[PDB]
Amino acid sequence: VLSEGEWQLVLHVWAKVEADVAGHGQDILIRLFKSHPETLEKFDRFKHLKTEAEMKASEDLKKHGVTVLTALGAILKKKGHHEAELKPLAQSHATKHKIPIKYLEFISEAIIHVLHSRHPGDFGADAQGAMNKALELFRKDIAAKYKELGYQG
Ligand code: HEM
Repeated sequence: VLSEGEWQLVLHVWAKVEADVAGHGQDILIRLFKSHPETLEKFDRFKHLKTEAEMKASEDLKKHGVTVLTALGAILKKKGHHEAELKPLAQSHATKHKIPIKYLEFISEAIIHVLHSRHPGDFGADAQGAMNKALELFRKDIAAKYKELGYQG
């Protein structure tokens, strides 16, 4: 359970993201695909992209980055009271998209790295630890839903 002070750190940096949701979503997905190429393979939509320049030039990738970060922002702003938002995401990522929990750890790492690059003055160690906790909570709660459905592994 995050404290109120931890949530403030999380949402203070997240407010900086929402000034350029699409740029962040590109940096995060590109980092994810470059660092963990098995993740790109999960997107039939993106698996034709073979270079970082091709990734940066894809408008469809940029659109999807906004979809992802809009859904994560709505979850973070619930401060843990996010059951309604996770149900559907867990269900589609477990049963339709077939995304292992481990790849949610990978995209969490990408999110933290991009927030540190773009917002260092609002993403010192205290905020980095709080955002790590918030993403852990996200993963823990998605993982319990995966387990229910037979996908925790
Ligand atoms: C912060 C973590 C994530 C969030 C908030 C998120 C959110 C979403 C949302 C809102 C959608 C569209 C609605 C739906 O299908 O449920 C979607 C689609 C999808 N996601 Fe995620 N996602 C996350 C992580 C991942 C990861 C790590 C992968 C793959 C490694 C992935 C793979 C997919 C795929 C394959 C689709 C369908 C894309 C398409 O072909 O249109 N997601 N995601």
